[PDB]
Amino acid sequence: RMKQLEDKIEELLSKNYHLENEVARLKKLV
Amino acid sequence: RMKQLEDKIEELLSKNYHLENEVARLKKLVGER
Repeated sequence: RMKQLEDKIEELLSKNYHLENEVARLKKLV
Repeated sequence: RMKQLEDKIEELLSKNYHLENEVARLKKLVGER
């Protein structure tokens, strides 16, 4: 379960980075 | 250690939702989706 939590942290971190990229992409449009 | 990992998930998930909310607002402004 330790490994599952670790994988989810890595997964969420990647998702957050994507969303941060998206914010930047969307800002640039503006 | 479980507690630490779980706290990290709850932290990142909250950050995720705040970013999603912002992306949603910006998409509307620029008239994306």
